[PDB]
Amino acid sequence: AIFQSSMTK
Amino acid sequence: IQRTPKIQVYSRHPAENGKSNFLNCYVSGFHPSDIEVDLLKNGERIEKVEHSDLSFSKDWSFYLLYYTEFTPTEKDEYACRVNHVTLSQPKIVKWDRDM
Amino acid sequence: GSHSMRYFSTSVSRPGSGEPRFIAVGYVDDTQFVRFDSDAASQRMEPRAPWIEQEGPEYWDQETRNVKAHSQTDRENLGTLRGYYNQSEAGSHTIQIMYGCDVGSDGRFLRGYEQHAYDGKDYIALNEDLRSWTAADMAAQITQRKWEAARRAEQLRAYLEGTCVEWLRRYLENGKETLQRTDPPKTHMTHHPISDHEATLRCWALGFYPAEITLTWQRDGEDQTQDTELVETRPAGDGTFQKWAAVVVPSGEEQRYTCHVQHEGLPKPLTLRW
Repeated sequence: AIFQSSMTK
Repeated sequence: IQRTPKIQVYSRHPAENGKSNFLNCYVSGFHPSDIEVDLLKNGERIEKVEHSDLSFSKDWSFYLLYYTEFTPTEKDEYACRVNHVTLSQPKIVKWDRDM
Repeated sequence: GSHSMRYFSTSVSRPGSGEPRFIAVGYVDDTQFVRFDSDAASQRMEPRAPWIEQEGPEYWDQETRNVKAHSQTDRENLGTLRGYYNQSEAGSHTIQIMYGCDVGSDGRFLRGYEQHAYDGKDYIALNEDLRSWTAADMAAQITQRKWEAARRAEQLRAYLEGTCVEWLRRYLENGKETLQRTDPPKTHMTHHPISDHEATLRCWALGFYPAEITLTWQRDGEDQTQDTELVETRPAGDGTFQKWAAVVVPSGEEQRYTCHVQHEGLPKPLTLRW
C-alpha cells in the first residue's frame, strides 16, 4: 500500500 | 542531460515457424520518457501492439516492454522502430531469431 | 529469502498540451502489482498481478485516494521546481520518485528508502539514518528546509518501518505461490559462424525468476572475459526473464569453452559445453 502523504517541495 | 535508448528485439518463447509466440521490443536506459516504438512486419507497422507501464531503473533511466502476438514463418521479417529526442532519425533493429 | 516493496512515480509536464502526466507503479520484488495513470479513463489504482485482486473495495478506494493526492502534489511541485530554477515554461520537465522497504526471510525490516529526481538527476533523498536528507543542489536545499520544518522524515520513517513492512508481509503471504517461487533458467547454447576463422558461442538463460542471475564463460577451466559480451537482463513479458552471454572463439576451438549459469532456482550451478 502506498504512503498516505506526498509533500510539496 | 538526455540519454538514448538501448533496444532489444526478441520473442518470448524460442521461435518455431508456424507456432504462436510473442514479439518483444525492450527499450531501456533512456531519458526523457517520451518515446515512439513501433513493431514492423515486412516493413509495415503492426497495429495491435501493447506496452508495459512506465518504470525506471536505479540510474533514473526509463524502460518499457512493447509486445504483440505473432506466428513466425520462414520469410516474414520483423523489426522494431524506435524514435526518441536523442535520435536524429528513427532506429530500426531487426528481429534475429538467435538474439 | 529477502524481499522488497517499491513504488515508482513519474510526472512529466506537457507545456504544449494541458496537464502533466503522472504514472505510478508498485512492485514486490521483480513483480509489478499495481499501476495508476493520470491520463487513463478509469481514474483508479488498478491491479496488475492476480494476487492483489483479492483486496476488497476499501483497499482500492484507499489506494486510489492516496495516489490521486500524490499525482496532484507532483503537479504543484513541477511548477514549484521550475520556479526554483528559473526555468522556461516552454520546456517539459520530469519528477521521479522511488520509495520502499526491504525485509529479510524472517519478515524483519532491513532498510527503507525514498529518493527524488528532477530531469533524471538526484534531487533529494532520505539518508540511511531515516532521520536526515541529502539535497543535491541549492533548489533541493529549499525543499530540505521545508521537509525539516514539517518533520517529514519522522512521518516517512513510520511508514517505511511499519506500514510498508506490514503490507509487504501480507502481499508475500497472499501471493506466495508466485512471489515466493523460483523459476530456474532453461539453458542452452547456440553457435553462429562468423568466418572460416571465428565463431560466436552464445549461452542462453530463459524463463527464470527472480531476475538475478550470473552467466560466466570459461576457456579450459579458466574464467574468461576477453572477447565476451553480456546483454542486459530483459523481461519475457510473462513475468520471467531472459539473458544471454556470448564469446567469439577461434574456429575449431569451440570445445574448450564452457558457460556457467548460477541462479537462485538451481540447486547446483549448470555447466554447458558446445
